[PDB]
Amino acid sequence: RQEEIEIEVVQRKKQIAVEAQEILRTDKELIATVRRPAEAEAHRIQQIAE
Amino acid sequence: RQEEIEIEVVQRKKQIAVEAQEILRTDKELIATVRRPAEAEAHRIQQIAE
Amino acid sequence: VAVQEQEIARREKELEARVRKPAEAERYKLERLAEAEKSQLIMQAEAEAASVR
Repeated sequence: RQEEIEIEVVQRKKQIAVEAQEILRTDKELIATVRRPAEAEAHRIQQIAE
Repeated sequence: RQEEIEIEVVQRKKQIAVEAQEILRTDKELIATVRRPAEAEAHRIQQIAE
Repeated sequence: VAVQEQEIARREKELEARVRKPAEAERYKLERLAEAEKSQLIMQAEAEAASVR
C-alpha cells in the first residue's frame, strides 16, 4: 500500500504540469474571446458616434 | 499525440491566410453593397429637390 | 496552447471583417446620406420662403 498510494502522488506531481499549461491556454483564450472582441466593439462606437 | 495536435496548428496557421483574403473580400463587397448604392440614393435627392 | 496562439491572429482578422469594416461602411453611408437630407431641406426652405414673400 505504500507503493499503491505513491501512484496517486506521481499522478498529482504530473497534474501540476498539466494545469501549468492550462493557465497559459486560458490566457490566450481570453485574448481571443474577451480582450480582442471588446476592442472591436469599442471601435464601432467611436465610428457610429461620428 | 504531439504530431496529431500539430495537424490543428497547421490548419490554424493556414486559416489566418484565408481570413486575410476575407477582409479584402468584405471590403470590396461593402463598396458594392453600401458605399456605391448610398452614393446613388443621395443623387436622387439632389435631383428631385430641384 | 500553440493552437490558441494562432486563434488570436484569427480573431484579429475575423473581427476586422465582421465588426470594423461594416461599422466603417455605415459611417460613410450616414454621412453622405445626411448631406442629401440637408440639401433637400435647404432647397425646400428656400421654396417655402419664396412662396411666402
